[PDB]
Amino acid sequence: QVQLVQSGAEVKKPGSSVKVSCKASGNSFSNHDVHWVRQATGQGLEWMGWMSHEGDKTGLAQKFQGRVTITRDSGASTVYMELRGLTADDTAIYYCLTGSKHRLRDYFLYNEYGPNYEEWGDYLATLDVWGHGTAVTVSS
Amino acid sequence: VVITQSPLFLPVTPGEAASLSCKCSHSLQHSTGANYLAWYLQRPGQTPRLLIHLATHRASGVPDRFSGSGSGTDFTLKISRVESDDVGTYYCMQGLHSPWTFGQGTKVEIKR
Amino acid sequence: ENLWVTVYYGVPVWKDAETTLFCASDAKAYETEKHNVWATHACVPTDPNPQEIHLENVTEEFNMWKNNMVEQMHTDIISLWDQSLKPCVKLTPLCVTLQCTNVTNNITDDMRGELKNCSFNMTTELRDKKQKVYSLFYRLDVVQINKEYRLINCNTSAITQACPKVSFEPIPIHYCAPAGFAILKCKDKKFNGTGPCPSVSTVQCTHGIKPVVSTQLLLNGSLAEEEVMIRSENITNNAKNILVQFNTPVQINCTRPNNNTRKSIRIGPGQAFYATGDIIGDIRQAHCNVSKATWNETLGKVVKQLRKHFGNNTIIRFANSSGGDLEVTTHSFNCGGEFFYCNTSGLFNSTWISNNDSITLPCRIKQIINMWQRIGQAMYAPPIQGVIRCVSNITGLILTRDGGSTNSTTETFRPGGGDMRDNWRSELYKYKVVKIEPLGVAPTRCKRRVV
Amino acid sequence: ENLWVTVYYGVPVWKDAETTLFCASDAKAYETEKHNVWATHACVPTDPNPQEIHLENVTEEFNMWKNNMVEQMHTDIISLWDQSLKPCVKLTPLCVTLQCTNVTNNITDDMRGELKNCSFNMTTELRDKKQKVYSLFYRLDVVQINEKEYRLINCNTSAITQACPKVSFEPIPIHYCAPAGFAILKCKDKKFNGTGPCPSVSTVQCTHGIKPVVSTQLLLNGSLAEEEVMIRSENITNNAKNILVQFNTPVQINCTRPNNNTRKSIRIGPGQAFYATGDIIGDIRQAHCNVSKATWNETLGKVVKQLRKHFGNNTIIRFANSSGGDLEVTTHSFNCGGEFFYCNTSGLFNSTWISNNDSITLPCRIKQIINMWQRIGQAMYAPPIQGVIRCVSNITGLILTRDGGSTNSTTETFRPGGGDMRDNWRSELYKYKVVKIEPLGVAPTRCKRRVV
Amino acid sequence: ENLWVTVYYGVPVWKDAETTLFCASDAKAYETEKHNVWATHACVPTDPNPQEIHLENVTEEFNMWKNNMVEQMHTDIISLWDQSLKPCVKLTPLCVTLQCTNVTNNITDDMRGELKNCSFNMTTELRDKKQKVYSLFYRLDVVQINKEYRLINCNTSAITQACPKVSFEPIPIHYCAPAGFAILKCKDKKFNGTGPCPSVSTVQCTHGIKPVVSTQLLLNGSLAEEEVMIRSENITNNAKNILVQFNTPVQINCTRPNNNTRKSIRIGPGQAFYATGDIIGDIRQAHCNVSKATWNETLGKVVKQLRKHFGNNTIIRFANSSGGDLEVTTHSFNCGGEFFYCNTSGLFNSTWISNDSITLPCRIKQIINMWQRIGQAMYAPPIQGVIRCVSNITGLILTRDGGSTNSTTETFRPGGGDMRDNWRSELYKYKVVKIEPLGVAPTRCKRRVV
Amino acid sequence: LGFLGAAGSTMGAASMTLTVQARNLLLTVWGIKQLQARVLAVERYLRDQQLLGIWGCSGKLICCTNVPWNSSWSNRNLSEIWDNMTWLQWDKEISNYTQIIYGLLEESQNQQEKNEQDLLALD
Amino acid sequence: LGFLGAAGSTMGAASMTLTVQARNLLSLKLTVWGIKQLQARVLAVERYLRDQQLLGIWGCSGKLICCTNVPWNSSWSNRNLSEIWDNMTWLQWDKEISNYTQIIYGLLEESQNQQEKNEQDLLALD
Amino acid sequence: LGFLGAAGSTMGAASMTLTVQARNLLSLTVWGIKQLQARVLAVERYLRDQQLLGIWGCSGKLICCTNVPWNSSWSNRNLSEIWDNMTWLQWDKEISNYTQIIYGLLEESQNQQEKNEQDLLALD
Ligand SMILES: *[C@@H]1O[C@H](CO)[C@@H](O[C@@H]2O[C@H](CO)[C@@H](O)[C@H](O)[C@H]2NC(C)=O)[C@H](O)[C@H]1NC(C)=O
Ligand SMILES: *[C@@H]1O[C@H](CO)[C@@H](O)[C@H](O)[C@H]1NC(C)=O
Ligand SMILES: *[C@@H]1O[C@H](CO)[C@@H](O)[C@H](O)[C@H]1NC(C)=O
Ligand SMILES: *[C@@H]1O[C@H](CO)[C@@H](O)[C@H](O)[C@H]1NC(C)=O
Repeated sequence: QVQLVQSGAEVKKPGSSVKVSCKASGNSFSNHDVHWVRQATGQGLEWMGWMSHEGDKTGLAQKFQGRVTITRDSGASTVYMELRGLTADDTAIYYCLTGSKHRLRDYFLYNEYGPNYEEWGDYLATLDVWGHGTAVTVSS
Repeated sequence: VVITQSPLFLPVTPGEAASLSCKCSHSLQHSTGANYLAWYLQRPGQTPRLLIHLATHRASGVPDRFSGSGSGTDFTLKISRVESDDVGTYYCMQGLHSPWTFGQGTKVEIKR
Repeated sequence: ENLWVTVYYGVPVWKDAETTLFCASDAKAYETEKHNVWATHACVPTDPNPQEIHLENVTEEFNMWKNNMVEQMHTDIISLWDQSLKPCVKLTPLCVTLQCTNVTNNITDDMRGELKNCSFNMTTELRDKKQKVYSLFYRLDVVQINKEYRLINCNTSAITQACPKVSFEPIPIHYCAPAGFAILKCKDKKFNGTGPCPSVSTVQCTHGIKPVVSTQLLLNGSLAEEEVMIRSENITNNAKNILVQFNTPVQINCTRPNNNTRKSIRIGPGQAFYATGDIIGDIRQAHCNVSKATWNETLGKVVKQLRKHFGNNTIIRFANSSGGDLEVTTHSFNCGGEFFYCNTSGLFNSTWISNNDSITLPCRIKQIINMWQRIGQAMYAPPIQGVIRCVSNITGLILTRDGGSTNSTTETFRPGGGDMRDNWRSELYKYKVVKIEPLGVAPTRCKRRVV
Repeated sequence: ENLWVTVYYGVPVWKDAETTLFCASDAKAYETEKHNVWATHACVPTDPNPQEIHLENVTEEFNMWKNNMVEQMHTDIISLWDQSLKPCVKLTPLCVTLQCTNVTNNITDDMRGELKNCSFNMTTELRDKKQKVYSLFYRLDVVQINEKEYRLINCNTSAITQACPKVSFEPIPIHYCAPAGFAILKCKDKKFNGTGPCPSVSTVQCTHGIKPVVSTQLLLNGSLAEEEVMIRSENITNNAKNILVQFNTPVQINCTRPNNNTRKSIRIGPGQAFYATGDIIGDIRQAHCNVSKATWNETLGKVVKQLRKHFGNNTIIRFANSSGGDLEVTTHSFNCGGEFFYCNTSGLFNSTWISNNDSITLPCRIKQIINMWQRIGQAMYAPPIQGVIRCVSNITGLILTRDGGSTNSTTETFRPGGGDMRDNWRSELYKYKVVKIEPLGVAPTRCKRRVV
Repeated sequence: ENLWVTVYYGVPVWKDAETTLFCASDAKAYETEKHNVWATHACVPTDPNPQEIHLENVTEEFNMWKNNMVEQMHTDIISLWDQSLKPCVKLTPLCVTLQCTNVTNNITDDMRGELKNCSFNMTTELRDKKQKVYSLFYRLDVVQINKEYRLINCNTSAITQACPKVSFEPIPIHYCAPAGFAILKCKDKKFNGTGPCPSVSTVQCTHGIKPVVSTQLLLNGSLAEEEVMIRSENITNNAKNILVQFNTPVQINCTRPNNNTRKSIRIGPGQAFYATGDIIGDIRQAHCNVSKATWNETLGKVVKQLRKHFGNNTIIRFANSSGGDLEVTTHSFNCGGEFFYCNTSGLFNSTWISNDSITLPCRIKQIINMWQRIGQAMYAPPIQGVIRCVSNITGLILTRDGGSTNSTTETFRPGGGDMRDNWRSELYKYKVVKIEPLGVAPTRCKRRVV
Repeated sequence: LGFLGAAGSTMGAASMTLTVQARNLLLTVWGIKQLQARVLAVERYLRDQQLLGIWGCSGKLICCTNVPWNSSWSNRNLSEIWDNMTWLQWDKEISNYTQIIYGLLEESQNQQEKNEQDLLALD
Repeated sequence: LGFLGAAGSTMGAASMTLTVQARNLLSLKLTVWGIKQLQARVLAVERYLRDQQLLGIWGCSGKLICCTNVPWNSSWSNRNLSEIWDNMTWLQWDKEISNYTQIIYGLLEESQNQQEKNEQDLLALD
Repeated sequence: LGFLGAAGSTMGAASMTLTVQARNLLSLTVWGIKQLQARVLAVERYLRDQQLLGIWGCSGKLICCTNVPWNSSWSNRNLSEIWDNMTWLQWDKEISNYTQIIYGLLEESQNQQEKNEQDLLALD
């Protein structure tokens, strides 16, 4: 199994920015899709963000637009999340995990004298081994 | 697209077959006929685990007691001879249309 | 004393033969503007002075349906068509699907379902980007996929179109013989489909010819000299189409009441696409116009001529077309740069016996053209803005005689002859090409002088 | 005696030159059925009986390998092949990766590892729809992508097209005539060598029919040697030159495909129909060819007797297997039935000759995609043909290569080779040359022009 | 006693007409290599003795600005260029967007931002696979869509390049009149473009002429005989270009100071594509040097010739052009297989009143729309190494500004983007006629009565 | 005086229009056919001029050869031939013996008179 | 002598280089140069053929000089025969007689050729 | 009677088939291009021959005996032993090099001078 490392628990003031880290042994980020999932004690599960194993496609939950960003180091050995505009209600547990997807073509124009027009559709296959996670709490 | 799970929780008599239901607003069938649904059970105190993927076959290492069915919008997950190590929370995922979502969840618990 | 044969050169001789012909245009008057398909915008013009020379004391045998100038001109017209279409762009990509909804509001209650609003998710002129276009389509041009629809001709050869400045209207085209060949024509007022011509004449080159395309009624042809004329290879045989020509013009009017607009569409670099834009005003069906009393008198003369070769007491009937493909069911012409389809049964609903002032015809428009009987070619006409209005003459009819009609009574005819070779024979029925042998011999009192 | 040189016009004259050949066919007999590539859409019909004229007192040099009609008609047939394939359909979208498995059903043990069934991602006629297409393929046309998925051989190279199945590839006997002011000479020698004068000379205005047969080692259904087996080459000493052979008596060649092949039709785009091999009915049996053995050594005995004239009459003559190289000269090829065949002539020449029950078989290979000619800038795919094919064909010559390094004029061995079809056309047309006739002439005589 | 008109044959007659001429190259010198674009593979070799005779007491009227062989020639260059281009490959797949970066390798500060790293996903030998390969481009041939660029001419006619083995070097072309026609030339060295020529002579084939490709100054052809001379249809209308022909050459060097590297890619079967590779060494702007003394003294000669048709003691000025399309804006020419674009502004900063070298920058572009046509275009193949060019300047095409007052202070700017001037500057000696060998005249002929 | 005027006249009076008849003897698909037709006319005219030169009557519209012809081909007197029958109908009546006529004119007269001319030029 | 040597000569000296003038009276492969050469050869052969067929029509064929009998109207020119012959070149001579050419041709055929054909037909009537 | 039958005959015997040889002297596809080229080459060569005939005044005649004498250094055979036993192209290989001199002499020395004499005769 691939070992996953996340940053430690942090206490932060409301209305500020928070940075977190993640790491996978063997640089499995190249082969496994990056994801970032929050969960609060006593409530359901919500996915925040994801980054393809090639690092070519990213997406954010529409509730988190303008407050989060996607970053990784050279060689994608690590990944770093910046979280902005956090209040006391954003206090929850933040998880780093890998996953699997489907890269399949949707539409295509075969071109006789050039490359075909092509659009691809990324569809999740499964979510792979999770990290131990990180707990972030917001207080004065 | 919206998805529903039912029931929210259900008492269970050990050793008796039971079923769970997940519904969504649109058909899960792909233009190629593929279905994109995977059921996950989460033990309290640890992370969820895949039970059946894509509405056809159980995951590797899953005991035969699990069984899934349904097509299009409605789908069901039936477990035969439910026992004490089946108490937990069950989720149906979404894999056909972005964004990928999960059902509201069903809780299996031994009747008391 | 015994006669010897001597040599003559330059003597007149005509022989049956065949040779390729040339362009000859009306002084290239069209050169002031561009572009016409039939003249290539340029060929060799002609002087306005060809001199018809009557051939007194001369009779000549002619024959239609076997003279080949008609077929050579047919293949020349096909070559002109696909040559004028070769330099302009194709329309390969549009064989995509189509999501469609019916055209609503500001509509006539009778057009409901004729026009369809369909959209595309096609790419851009730039190969990595996708866009969305919409266009207006006739119902006849599209077929459902299984609402969604698909273009009717994408399971057959591809369709090509671009390049709209080119015109389709006719120009008078002449044909002058090659050196050593001449043209002969028959002078009589009335002439069968075959037989000797008591008085004949020869010309250097033919008069103006229109390559106009007609399906069921002859258009813009030269008028008959004295009376309605009937021709065919053999009247008895019922596999042969009958010829009809009119001594007096019958005028038709056709117009498209809808004010139409055209959009510019880009799919590939250096490739301009034009589709019909949103129609301004209320939708009204296009129609044509023909007088009532005139049509009565023409059909009366037609049945009177038909009485000649059949029993004078036979009952003549005309009727609704027999069905099949639209190219022979309906009447079609391209006037105004647009193809019109409509249904002459309203004009052939009649029956004659021994011894307000107009009629309307509901008429259709098709944007996809499988011209002639080819399966390997196709073309999509360019939408023309404004309202088109057509004036024209009708001079001939082409009919078929049904089977049965036992015991020599109750003869019926139905429209037919959907091969435009009949149109071109109905024009060229006057001209024949002959072979000149300047060589020859003859006896004489002359013997060659010694040394 | 003051003679004056005086003009004469119309005198026969021979002078070697080159002009463009004129096509010719006997009354366009090919029109009886359509369609043939070699007969093309049209050629000029000809009189069935051209007037042969044997010339008394006349001898003339005839030199092979210096002729230019040969390469002119070489260009003519390459152009005809290109023109025939021109209106047909390109096949590039067919060389995406292929998922294949070994065919083991109703197959003979020696036939394993030859027929393959593959599937791949190829779209439909419609723009946006894809279809799964499977067909039976041969290993000789497919290569592995990695060290499994597979790909055919020729998408390194120039694009691939399909032969239109509506026109046949069968050869047609072709006549040739000279342009105006020219004639074609026929050597009447029965034992004529390759170079030098021809003591009996005749002329024609048009030549006989020649089948445009394509073969690599064996002259197939051509002309016979009139008296005795014939050997020709530019220079016997130079081993780099090929060895022509012409047989006095022919023995037939029988070649069939015993397997009942089936065909399917696939759509690519608007007006694009593709043909591929379906499942085969019956036990898969390898293609073979049988020829009598007794006739075979009798003919080699004649060949060796002729050979010993040009060497020591007491050396040892042996034949062998092709030295190697590409398959087109390594094996024998022929088109019988409209499809190509690749047969092993290795055991054909297994014999040795010293001083002083009846038929043998040859296993054969089948190829669909063909690099026709030696060309590398074009490629084609042969359409599959259903049923069971059969070919009956004579043998009319051999084409040989002589080993180097021989010493003391003993122990000579030979091998087939030289896939240059120019050699085939030499071995066909080598009885004819093109010559220009000059009607002009000015010679002395006693005529003085009449005074003005 | 009365005369009788009688027919004569072989009569030399001249009369204005027009047909199509005969291609003629000097003894098929180009057959040694395959092959020049213009000479192709085949034409008639020239006569080794182009015999010339002076006409005995004959004068002829010549009308240049009315010749039609010039337009025939123009159409012929068009046909030859299209014929050369036709059996080559199409570059439509390159119209995909290119991402571009500003990379320099020891560049000069005046060269910054002209050469870009651009790359695209391209195609492979298989339609299934894609691969990213970079290339270097000039700033001229791209454009920002709104950095990422696209080829400047993808919103117009397609771009086509292949067949690098053709040679761009011009060769002189002779031209021979067909049977029954003749070519007439004027010997007078001071002759106008029009007007009668007192000293006329005839030739079978006009002298060889290079298809020189230039826009602002005439290059590397014939010289004026005894002084510089100037010609124009009418010295009044400003819409007409002003021809200038020099009697003494002006030597020119132009060079690109860097070797070039070329890499080849396979966009498809039989579709090998050549692109500009990385250039090593310091990046220096290409330019031209030319002696100053010859320039100003030849300009003095030109002013001396120009003052003839004005009332003298009139100020003469030349100046920087007014701008417009780049083809007429800059001096363009091809040498070493590469097209040039040069700013001749610094050559004319001087005025004229009564009574050792100069440098100038240039530019390089690879997508060229040939002549004024927009329906055709070509990509130039990179030429490996340092380009070294030597040439003579034999003339200049000029334009006169309108306005001013009192017929004084005349100003001039270069112009004339129509290469018809380039061809006529030498075609203006020659003219074609028809010969009718038949003729009649009175005489004492009475045919013997038989 | 127009072209083919003699068609209405007898074959006797057709002799006055021979020069008028001879006067008019002389990448787009239309251009292709134009080239083909022009050349075809050229080879036609050269064929006829070849035949005329072979008979030695070239350059003259009329030639008086010394060869008599079998009247079995047309047993009619020249008065009714010229004054009644058109030239076309004469050709129709004489259509089939043409090649025999060509052969006998080419051989029985021309080469023999050429050989005798050579013999006379010897003296 | 060189071609077109008679352009500088009078109508006197022009009569000796007529043969020199007449000497040059007529003299993938998809290249445009080859197409042009084919077209030019066709044009040249056509013009030549037209020339000699016209000469044959006039009946002075095979002659570089012919001696006809046609009359004419004296208003066409203005000089004596000797001054015509000596003081002028064929070029401006044609320029002088450049409008009467069609009338002259029409006369040359219709007034001489066909009438002498009629006369030789009358001769052949014997 | 067949084409080119005089090859097996001497010069004297070849004198009866001249017209037989002369009869067939001139009598989008690259194929059609080739026939166009063949036709134009044939006609241009035929017109070469005919313009030579016109220059020499021997046009329309198969034999044309001239007034041109020849220097005897070229051949060492006499008329009977030439004509009666030997072949036209053995003769032609003997003579094949002096053809340009025959061209120039037979043209200039006689044809133009004779034309001048015709003009002088017609002068009076
Ligand atoms: C648009 O008009 C078409 C007719 O032109 C309607 O097509 C009908 O569809 C129903 C349901 O499929 C069929 O049962 C009918 O037979 C169709 N009519 C015809 C004439 O084919 C279509 O329903 C209309 N759509 C809307 C939204 O009004
Ligand atoms: C052919 O030529 C070769 C070599 O010149 C000679 O050995 C041989 O005998 C010749 N054969 C004949 C039949 O002339
Ligand atoms: C064929 O060759 C000879 C016939 O002369 C015969 O002796 C020999 O055995 C045969 N070949 C073999 C391989 O047996
Ligand atoms: C060998 O003997 C044969 C007789 O069969 C003879 O023809 C040939 O010339 C001889 N060759 C040598 C080299 O002795």
